[PDB]
Amino acid sequence: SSDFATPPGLRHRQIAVRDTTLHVAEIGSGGTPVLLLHGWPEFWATWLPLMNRLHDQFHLIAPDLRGFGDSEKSAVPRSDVGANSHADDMAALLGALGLESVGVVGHDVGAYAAQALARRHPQLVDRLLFFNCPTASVGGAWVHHGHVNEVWYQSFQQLGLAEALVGTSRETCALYFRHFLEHWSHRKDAFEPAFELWIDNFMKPGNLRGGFDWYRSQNALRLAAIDGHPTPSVRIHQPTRVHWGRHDPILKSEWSAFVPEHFDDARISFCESAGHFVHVEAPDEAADVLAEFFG
Amino acid sequence: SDFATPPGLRHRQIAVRDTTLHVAEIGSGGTPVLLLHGWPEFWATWLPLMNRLHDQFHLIAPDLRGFGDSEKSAVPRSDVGANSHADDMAALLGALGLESVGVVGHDVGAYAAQALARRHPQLVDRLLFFNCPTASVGGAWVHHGHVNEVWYQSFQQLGLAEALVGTSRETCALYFRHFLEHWSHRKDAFEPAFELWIDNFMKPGNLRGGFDWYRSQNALRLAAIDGHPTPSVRIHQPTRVHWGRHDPILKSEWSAFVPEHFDDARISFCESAGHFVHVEAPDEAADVLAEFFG
Repeated sequence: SSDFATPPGLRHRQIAVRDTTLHVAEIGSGGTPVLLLHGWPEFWATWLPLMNRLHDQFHLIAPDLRGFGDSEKSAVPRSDVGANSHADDMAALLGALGLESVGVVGHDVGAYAAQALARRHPQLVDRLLFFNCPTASVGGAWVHHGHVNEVWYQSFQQLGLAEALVGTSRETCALYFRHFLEHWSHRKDAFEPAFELWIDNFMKPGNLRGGFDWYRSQNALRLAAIDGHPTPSVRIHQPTRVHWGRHDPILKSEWSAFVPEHFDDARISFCESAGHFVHVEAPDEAADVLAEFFG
Repeated sequence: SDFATPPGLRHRQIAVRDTTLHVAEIGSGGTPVLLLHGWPEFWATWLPLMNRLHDQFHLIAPDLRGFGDSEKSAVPRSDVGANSHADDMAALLGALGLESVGVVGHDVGAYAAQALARRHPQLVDRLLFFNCPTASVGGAWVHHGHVNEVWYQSFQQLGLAEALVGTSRETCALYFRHFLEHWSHRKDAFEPAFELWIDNFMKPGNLRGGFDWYRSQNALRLAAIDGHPTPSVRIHQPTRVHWGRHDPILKSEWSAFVPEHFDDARISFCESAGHFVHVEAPDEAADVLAEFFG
């Protein structure tokens, strides 16, 4: 069956959390749960390929981050929904579900959120799996060695022009999101079975603005890091696995070299066949790395 | 308006190298001055200065290859850079029978004028720039917050840019209004020509043709950003630089890099202009041009 099929027994809740409402998908039961954190341009359904493979082995919890999927959006553009906000939202969600500790899977935005959860609410996090693991140490590597050509969207998406132009029609929305799903993948047809599900998601009122809010919230921090003034922080102590997509064109696999600087106990490996979306492009291998690390 | 048709304005399609250029001309004798537009422009960006200078100079205002009413290629290209524009202008000066000319440029036109001054120095008597980007800008393209200004240079290289901006007249208007307002200090300076500007960028090929510049210049830009530009010989011709003080994309502080690249440069600033000195402050721009070339 499809990597994007939905097994019976998937459950959806709207959970009141902090001063917002989050959509949370859950499947499975028994054992320490695994909290899966999506990126941009994604939502909880990014986890369907791994949920199809693992739901009989783990209780999987896949929220829409604030401002994504079917979670609540703010009426107006915001600059205060950064990694610490998402972390605090995840700590409150675990508290709403009666859970004292979980495994945490992160990539992209979800990797920033997972790092901030591990520092700010260390007791809630048993261990960490990252499918890419950007750190404060990246710095000038965001804009040097050709990388300036990959980062244009981070600035563009802070403009009024971005919501106006990308939001013109379903067709403009499809052109924009197809570019990221194709160019950021090594396996370019990886998202084809759920492509129209992604476009339906980014046509939902607020989902352009809510995702672009991440880029507004990170802008000051990214600019400081680019100019060699990174945000100081303590190493993450929890056992960590990094399984980086070797062909990731936006979060370069070479940035794995910065992981030991920020983690006491990180094991680093590469998915040789994936770009940015290891959990969609190489789900069998991704499921095996998850099952092994969380065993 | 500053965009009225000046007396003496003539239009030709001229065969140069492997292409055909639209060339607007005023006069045939006295001091010739070649005007080189930028992105997102075409020959008509020169109408304000032509309306002030039509009795004083032989003005030559081409559409560069892939702009305005000049020929476009059918598919996206990356070989239409500064050197290609310079060699086209060298061949256009031969077709008009002009042994040597003053040259005016900004933005794309500035890079093309530099490349013409270097590659065919016998054809260039003197140079006026309304902004004068050099390989020395280097890391200043992306440091100190400047990365937020240059997103368009990378976006415009993707097939996505042509498909999205080209969706409709409304998407085209929205995109080009962003640049004309955000890059300007005098925010209304293009309003009289706005409908004609959108007509231009709705012409088949004019999105792709202008976007080819960004594909063609990317390798040089990436080398400059990492502090490894190709060294070049200094430009020996007398040079005038009149840079818009408020230019948010080509920072006026980058005037600091001019003396490294030019033997003889007179550098001043237009206090009331952003990126488009020749449109936002045309009385002042025409006075600087007339004094330098007169």
